[PDB]
Amino acid sequence: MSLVKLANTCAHLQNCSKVRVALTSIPYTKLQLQFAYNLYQQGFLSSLQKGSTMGPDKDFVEVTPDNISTRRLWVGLKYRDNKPVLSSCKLISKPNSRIHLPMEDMKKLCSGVTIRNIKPLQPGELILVRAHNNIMDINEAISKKLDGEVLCRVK
Amino acid sequence: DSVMRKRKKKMKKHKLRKRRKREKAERRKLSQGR
Amino acid sequence: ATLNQIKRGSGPPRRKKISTAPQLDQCPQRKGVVLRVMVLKPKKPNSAQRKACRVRLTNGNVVSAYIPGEGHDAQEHSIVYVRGGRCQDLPGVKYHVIRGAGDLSGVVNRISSRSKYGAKKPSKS
Amino acid sequence: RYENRTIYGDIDFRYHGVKLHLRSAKPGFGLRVNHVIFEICECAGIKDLSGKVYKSRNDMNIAKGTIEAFTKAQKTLDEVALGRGKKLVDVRKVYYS
Amino acid sequence: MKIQTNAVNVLQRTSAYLKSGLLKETPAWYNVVASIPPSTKFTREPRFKNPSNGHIIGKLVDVTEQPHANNKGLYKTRPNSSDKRVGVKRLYRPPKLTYVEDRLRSLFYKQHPWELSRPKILVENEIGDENYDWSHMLQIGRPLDGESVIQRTMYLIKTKQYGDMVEAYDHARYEFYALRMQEETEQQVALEEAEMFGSLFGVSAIEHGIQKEQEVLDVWEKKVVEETELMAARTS
RNA sequence: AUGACCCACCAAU
RNA sequence: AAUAUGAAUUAAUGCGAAGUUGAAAUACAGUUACCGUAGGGGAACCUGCGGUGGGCUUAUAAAUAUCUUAAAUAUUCUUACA
RNA sequence: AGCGUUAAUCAUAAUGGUUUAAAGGAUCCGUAGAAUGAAUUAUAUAUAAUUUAGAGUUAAUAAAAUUAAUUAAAGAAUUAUAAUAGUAAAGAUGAAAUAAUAAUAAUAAUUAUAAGACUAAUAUAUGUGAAAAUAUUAAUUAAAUAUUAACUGACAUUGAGGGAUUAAAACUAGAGUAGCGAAACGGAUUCGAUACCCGUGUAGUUCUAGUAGUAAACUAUGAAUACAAUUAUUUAUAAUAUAUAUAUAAAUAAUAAAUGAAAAUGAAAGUAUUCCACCUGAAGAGUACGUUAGCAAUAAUGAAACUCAAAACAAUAGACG
RNA sequence: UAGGUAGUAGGUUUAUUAAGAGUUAAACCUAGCCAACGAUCCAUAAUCGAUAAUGAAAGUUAGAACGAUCACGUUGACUCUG
Repeated sequence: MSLVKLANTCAHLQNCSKVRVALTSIPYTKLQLQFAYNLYQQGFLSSLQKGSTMGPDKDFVEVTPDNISTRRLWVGLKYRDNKPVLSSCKLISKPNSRIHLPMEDMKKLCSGVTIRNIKPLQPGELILVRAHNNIMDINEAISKKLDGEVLCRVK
Repeated sequence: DSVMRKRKKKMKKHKLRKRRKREKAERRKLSQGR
Repeated sequence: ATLNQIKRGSGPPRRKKISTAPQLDQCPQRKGVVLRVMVLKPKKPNSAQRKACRVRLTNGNVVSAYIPGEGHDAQEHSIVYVRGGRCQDLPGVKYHVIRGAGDLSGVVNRISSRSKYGAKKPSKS
Repeated sequence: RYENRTIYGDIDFRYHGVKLHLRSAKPGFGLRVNHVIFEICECAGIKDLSGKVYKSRNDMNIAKGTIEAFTKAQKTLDEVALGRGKKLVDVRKVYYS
Repeated sequence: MKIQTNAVNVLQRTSAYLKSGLLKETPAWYNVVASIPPSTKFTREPRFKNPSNGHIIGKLVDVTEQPHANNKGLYKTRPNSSDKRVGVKRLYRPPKLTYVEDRLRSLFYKQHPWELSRPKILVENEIGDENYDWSHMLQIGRPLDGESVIQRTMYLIKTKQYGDMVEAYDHARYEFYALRMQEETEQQVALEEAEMFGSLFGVSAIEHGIQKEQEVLDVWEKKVVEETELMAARTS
């Protein structure tokens, strides 16, 4: 998958959160789906739906080779006390510099230790980790002891 | 600063005058068979 | 600076503190002989007759020095021990000398800061 | 404030030119920050912080900057929770040092 | 401006002062803005369907949802440029309230410009108590206007008493004319009769038409008294 | 206060 | 072959508490200034050419205005009312 | 039982930047890049196999634009030059001087030859070009548009070095040479005036083949991609039941947010990702020297010693013109 | 310091060697090999740690001292010994 795409998704979500947009669209790919699903499960998003370029789908539309170019993920942005719940979405691994951490170092990051210039996890922040072609929480990666590329630090 | 750039102008112009004097030394006995 | 550009080497300006008293070639006090001796005018806003010498050094590098204290024994051809330090006013003396070695003396009645100005506990009867 | 002594989480608010980078510290770590941040922290209550000011340490700007950080980039635990639709927890008391 | 914070956050602000000591007695209103919390979300919420033309805002024609070569005799299979130009702003963009009745309104007024000249009660009175049976081009309260003709053609196209919009409107167009024709006679009858029954009139339509006009002549006559003459001296 | 000096003007779109 | 040190003479530059001549720049700085280049000049500089604004957004009138119930009705109106 | 000071070392900020303060390459093409880069699935994190969103290619329909090179034309004037008739001044300037002005009959006039450069309005450089640049006309050649449709199947993002183009001046040949105008010389002004002003006016400005490769080559802003709130105008363009009010793009002008030392930037100087170039106090210095290239002027490359705690930018008052 | 390299680059076959290899010596092929991710050339320097110093950490410095490695005992070369 493409971290460049992920970088564009992370910047797009930050821009939409700053302008207080309720609903926005991101490219339909497996990476963006797993990324948005983790944000939804962690309560950063209000909704995650399939759609076209025009809007979220009302009824279930099958994804075919003919329609794949028009398909988007529609994501509901969450706001609480006139503030965005997704305030910052920054890449840790860049396209030019990928950061793979062992489980022990991911555990040290969760325990308040700085590793390879990655600041320790703070309360209410999320770090997404890529292990075995899946995206999950940094804590989830440690729980499965799955060493893999790091990804985004949501706050 | 334009004034600072102008000073270059005075300096390049001054060096141009030196170049004219150096030009006499150039193309002379020094740059031929030596 | 893109990483590739840093990987090549394009980073923080490393501050190597160039020596200010190089002629003491990487060594504390060096000794020398007072050639020319003169009094000089200090670049203003300061004005006072500055007392100094154009000492030569063992490393055979000529030096302009400054004589501290109020009273000196600068006799052309004396041998002294040159030290470090700027003369701020004298726009040239980048090396000072030690009032307390070689032929240089120790200011008289020098009552305080005697060490820097050369003097033994003025003893009394 | 977190546990009535330090900030909630490491911050990096950039006020004008001053780029403050304060980090919360373990209970005990005294007040270790720029003189100004110390007196603000002395009067605010923060008695366990640590940080540094980069581009432009504009004394006064540091002060406006610091109180701005405390109110802008220091979301309390409750907010993080109510908003995300979840409930974050405190583990240091669950150990009772 | 920029979504401000110190506007809908007064209770949070006062609460702090109330808990510390900056305040001693709570601002009376304190409770009210607690009972009725302030809407704080200022989200540019999205739209999904046009409130009027019933159109939908949010659909894409997946190609499979199509098979007839376009009029341009051609079976399109690959999605087209606009058909892939992320149109998210369109959802937020407020849709146009298009109404065919508005076209009929303009059409009637174009065909009958004197109706526009006719005074209309644009001022809307309690629109709530206005249920109007429109099988007839007349209603108690609502006066006669081309608007009535429009609301009338609706029955003929809703109930379907007639056929298409053009035919429907005309059926009522002649209905209107009659009411207007009878009114014209009624108008004259009042006078003629009243004229032939002890009636005196201080000023008529011809009278305002002359007095005001003659009044204007006062100004013009005096004006040319300076213009024409001033030029004689200006040229002599 | 440091702090003896300052020098140029020519005629219009 | 290379490096280093010397050389009559000669070049540039730096510093200096108060010498000389002119007044190039900053105001429309009294020829708009600079840029590239060329020529000329005691010296700042002057001049030719193209370029730039880091100067002209420094931008501020062709003057002319139309009636219908002037009211006992409009106006008054405080739960309306009815 | 050390304290100084000096001499070193470590720390004390890149958790930087480059429109305007050091600090974007003249421009683009494009090689390497141990540079980065679509999708889907399936293997053990690379293969294979699929996909069409990038990026391409070929039509067909729209609609026209000339941006290059070359060839062929047009035009107002200018000088000069006779012809002509006309008389005494002309012309220039703040005002005046002069020059080959004019009693050799001038200037003005009106005809008439010749020679050159240039190209008004339109005309907004809107635009068109990579950037240089670029609006007298046509001819040829070539590039450049939108939208569908067929295909291709990530084929790319842009790039060290290299190559290509590269204003004005300059240069080397050859022709040309009206006007302009370095230099020159003369007349002014002035205290002085090798200036501004004025008169002649040569190198040059033109072409042709070169050479050279620098400009405030500036939007003082490298290229690419994804994204973000409005309005008004261009305007492209589809559509409508063309002449309407609509949907798209594109540009231009005001802004929101955001960023910012501020000035202000405003779809970038915002949010992000990728790649290249470049900066690390001021002077000394883009100097010296070496080396390469050039017919040359020069161009690129590019130090150190010595000396300071200075030096630079945006916003503010105030004095000044 | 931008081109360097000719035993150089590799191949094959001999000499010697405890022994592979242009390692030498030898013989004969081929045309290489290295290089702007810095070759060749020049300059400087003994190297290092579970040693010492500095800092928050990355690091940064040192090399006296502890200890590890090297190299030399005035220079050069060679020879025996072993």
